[PDB]
Amino acid sequence: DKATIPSESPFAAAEVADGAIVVDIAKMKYETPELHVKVGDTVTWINREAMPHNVHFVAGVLGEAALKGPMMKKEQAYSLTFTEAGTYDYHCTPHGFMRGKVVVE
Ligand SMILES: [Cu+2]
Ligand code: NA
Ligand code: NA
Repeated sequence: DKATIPSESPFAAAEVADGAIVVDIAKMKYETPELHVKVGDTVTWINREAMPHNVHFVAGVLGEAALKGPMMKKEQAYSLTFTEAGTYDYHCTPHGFMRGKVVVE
């Protein structure tokens, strides 16, 4: 696999340390749609609105299987640690027009 999952379930935004790497989700967009990190970094999505969203990497991207994150309600967070260099696309399962990508170097 190319990523591990710190928490299978969504968790409180407030637990995210200031300075952590964060992709915000507001107004039906991933607010940082092309994110550059380094191998080993933890990326955290935080949902800033009431419409639930997730991040969804299709089969083959982060591993054999799809990685379909849990739906996040308002002020909930979800994280993935990227363990291998490359570029990984993802979208929001119910909102397929919402697309982003992580570039791991
Ligand atoms: Cu969504
Ligand atoms: Na995947
Ligand atoms: Na997580």
